[PDB]
Amino acid sequence: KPKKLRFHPKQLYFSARQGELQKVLLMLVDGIDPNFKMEHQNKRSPLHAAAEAGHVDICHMLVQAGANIDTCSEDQRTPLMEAAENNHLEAVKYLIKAGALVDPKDAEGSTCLHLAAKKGHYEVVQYLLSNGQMDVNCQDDGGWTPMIWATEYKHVDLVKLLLSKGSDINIRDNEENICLHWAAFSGCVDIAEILLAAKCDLHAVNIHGDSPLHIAARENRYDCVVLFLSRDSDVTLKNKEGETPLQCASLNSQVWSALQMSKALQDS
Repeated sequence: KPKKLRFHPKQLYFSARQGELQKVLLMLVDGIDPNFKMEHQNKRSPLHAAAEAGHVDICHMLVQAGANIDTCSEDQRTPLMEAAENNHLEAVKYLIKAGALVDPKDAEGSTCLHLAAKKGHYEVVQYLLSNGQMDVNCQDDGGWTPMIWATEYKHVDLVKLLLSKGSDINIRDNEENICLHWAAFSGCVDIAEILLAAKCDLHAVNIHGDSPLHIAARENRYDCVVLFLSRDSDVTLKNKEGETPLQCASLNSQVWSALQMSKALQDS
């Protein structure tokens, strides 16, 4: 039973993280369980660290040793999600081609597609939609789609990629917002333009009665406000509290100056 060269269980996780291929090889040969879970470190397996860092050589060695490709951390994350969120395409490709499940959702109901969309990783999203049977309109616990996340973080070519692969411009979230309300929130005039060309309703309202113009004025997104005014968005429409988009704007601001002008000019 006594071994001259002894390893600590935690050493396999950190060596997978650092991409020390020869150290992982030696530990796996010494019969260290590749399916170990880090107790005081969000119950993650070394396959999570190897995937998070993008080490395809290490990832493969762990799977060949017998690691579970679909292991979950405390926050119900899979290594496929860790590689997708940290933009490691060849690790994403390795895990999908090994048999990693694309379908799992984390604690927030996010899939690897949501997590790569959120961060603007075009390359990963492109692979997940092409060499994957992944739902373009999957919704998380807020009822948000990968497009909504991509829109909010202003990832224009990513929104365009999802649009071209069947993303529905009319999906409603749990607060009754469509993607256009999030383009108005983020202040993305490029995305807001693309959605309007796709003949999106400029007067769609959420659970608060807010039109994209209410949201753009509140978030002080002048460029969006101007786009919506040029598309003849209603300056009079009152939300649920009874406020017009002008009543949502910041006092003595560029948005305020434009909205107070539009109101006086439409009067007659």
